[PDB]
Amino acid sequence: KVFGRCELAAAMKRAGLDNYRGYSLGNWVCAAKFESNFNTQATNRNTDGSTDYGILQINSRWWCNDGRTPGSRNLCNIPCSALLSSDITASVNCAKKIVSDGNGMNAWVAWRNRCKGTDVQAWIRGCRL
Repeated sequence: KVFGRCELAAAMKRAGLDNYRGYSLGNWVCAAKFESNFNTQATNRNTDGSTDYGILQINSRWWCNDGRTPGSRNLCNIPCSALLSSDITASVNCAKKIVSDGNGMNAWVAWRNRCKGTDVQAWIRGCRL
C-alpha cells in the first residue's frame, strides 16, 4: 500500500511514534517519504547481499529474516516479508528497537541526509491527527 502523507502520520501517531525517543512525528514521516516514498512494498538490495524492506527500509543484515542474508541477526524476530504489509505495525515495532539501538534515527541514511536538521514539522502540517 502506498500511503498518503497525513494518512501515514495518523497511523504512526496511533502506533506510538510521535516523540518516541524524542523524535517528533515529522521526523518519522520525512524518513518514510525518503526511504520508501510511502510504499509498504518497497525493497532494495544492498551490495553486501542484504535487502531493505518496507516503508522504513529495515535491513535484513540485522533486523529481520529473509533467508538469503548469511550471518543476519533477526533482532526483531520477524520474516522480512511481514514488513511489507499494508498494516505498518510490524515495521513500527521493529523501528522502535532500531531507534533505541544507540544511534537514534541516524540508523536511516535518508533521514540523516535529507531530514535531519530540516523543518520536519512541514511533513505533518495540515493533517488532522
